[PDB]
Amino acid sequence: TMPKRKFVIAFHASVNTDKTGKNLIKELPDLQKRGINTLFLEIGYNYQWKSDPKLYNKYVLSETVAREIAAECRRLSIDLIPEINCLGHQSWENETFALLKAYPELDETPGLYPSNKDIYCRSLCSSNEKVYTILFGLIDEITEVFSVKKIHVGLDEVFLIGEDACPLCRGKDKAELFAGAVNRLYDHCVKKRGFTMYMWGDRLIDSEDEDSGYKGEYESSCNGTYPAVDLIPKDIIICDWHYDELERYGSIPYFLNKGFRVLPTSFKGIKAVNALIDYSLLYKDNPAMLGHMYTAWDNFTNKNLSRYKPMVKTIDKLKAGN
Ligand code: NA
Ligand code: NA
Ligand SMILES: [Zn+2]
Ligand SMILES: [Zn+2]
Repeated sequence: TMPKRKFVIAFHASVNTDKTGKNLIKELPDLQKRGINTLFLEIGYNYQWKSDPKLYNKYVLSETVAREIAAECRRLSIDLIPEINCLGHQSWENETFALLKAYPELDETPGLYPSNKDIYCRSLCSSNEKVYTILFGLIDEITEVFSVKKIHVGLDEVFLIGEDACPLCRGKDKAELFAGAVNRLYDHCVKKRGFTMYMWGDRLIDSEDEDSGYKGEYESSCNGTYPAVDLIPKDIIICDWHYDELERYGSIPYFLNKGFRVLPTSFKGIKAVNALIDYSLLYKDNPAMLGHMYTAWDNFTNKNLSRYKPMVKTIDKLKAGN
């Protein structure tokens, strides 16, 4: 009653240095043997950029190691997708990342939140043309370094958008601002470059919807971007994170019924990971439910990723297919 198919069986890992890149390379054969066929590689700004040399840092991932990662993924038939957050997560704790350190004027809230106090993290201004000039150059560079035609543009961790402090965005509708950013990125990545574009679904969900929302452990933040879900192209692939153990994960049919392809993503805990996989397999006959993406909760080095117990104990459910 439906053609047999092979799921996306993905692992998310971050690389920010040559060392963490080499650690990952050592684990790739064992990941493939487990059944992983896809790697989402979070780079952010942690690459030795040539396109905008002001963002270069001598301690982050090199070109040489980056190309090695890509060559090992090609050899093993692992589909490699680099991830750069193109609007959110522009800082962490009291550290501001390379783009806003070099260009403070591209911040959505210039002059506010010293040391990022009272906010989770900073956002770029979604109306500033220079933001897109820089970002398109980084997307072009990182896809060429990894020799790929896929890109994950992030877009979670956007907590500041349409802020009173912003002279371009103040007063403006938050859903239109966010859809505008997505559509600018789509026009470059998909229309011009021909890539497949992925993003996180966080900002597309009504956090106050009892079925699809109430995800985070805190009712904090604003919930004004979600109507953008109806304003963006439906060939963008939505990675949909969960961390709880539930019998139903309502954001999955939410996105499927809005016409998107969805990649449910888990985190910590065998029981929670298994619960999300089992729920998603209720949709196994829907080709838009692409598979699963694992994340290794407390792993900052990439050592031993192929032995991550929630993956080891559940991946055979996905190797079985639909
Ligand atoms: Na990184
Ligand atoms: Na390459
Ligand atoms: Zn963040
Ligand atoms: Zn702005």
